Amino acid sequence: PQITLWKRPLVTIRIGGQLKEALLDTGADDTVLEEMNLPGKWKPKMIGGIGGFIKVRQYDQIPVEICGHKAIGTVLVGPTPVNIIGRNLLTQIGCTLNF
Amino acid sequence: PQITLWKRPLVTIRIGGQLKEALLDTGADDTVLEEMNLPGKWKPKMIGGIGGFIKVRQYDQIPVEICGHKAIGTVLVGPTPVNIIGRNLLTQIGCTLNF
Repeated sequence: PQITLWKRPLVTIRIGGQLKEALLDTGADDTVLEEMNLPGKWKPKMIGGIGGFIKVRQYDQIPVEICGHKAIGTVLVGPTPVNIIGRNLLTQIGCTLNF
Repeated sequence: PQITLWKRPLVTIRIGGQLKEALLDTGADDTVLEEMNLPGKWKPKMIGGIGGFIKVRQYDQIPVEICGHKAIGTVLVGPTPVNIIGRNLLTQIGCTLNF
């Protein structure tokens, strides 16, 4: 798709049987999803932004379906209001910024 | 141009006759830049991110050049990890996400 930025670029993602709304975010290095219980082992990691750092859990090789595209990678889970798909997955589905 | 996301999408902007680098962030609604003295009256503003709430200085109708495309709009100045160009000025320059 071509997505315009008049409004926040919310997209449908699917992780497991979970269907979810997610922000496609070029400004984020990592993908951080709201609190969910994924399988596998997890490292704690600190990530930051406007305001500070929050502690999240890091899970690897988690498959996420972004608009008909399968991406699999590191997903961080922690107390974010909004699901964030960052550059680690966006490169996987071929996403690009153009102007 | 078409910008790929293997690397952070860092760009050179020109604001107040000064060249700065800035992240193109589809995840942000607003443009917020490191502490700098711009001319204008400014209103105190409060915003929030992955970490939370903060105080910024808001400036209206600031001209910004982003890779030689010019935009004119609001710029918030405050303690951000990295200068970011948000959707308020990425729409002005006709930026899109594509995959």
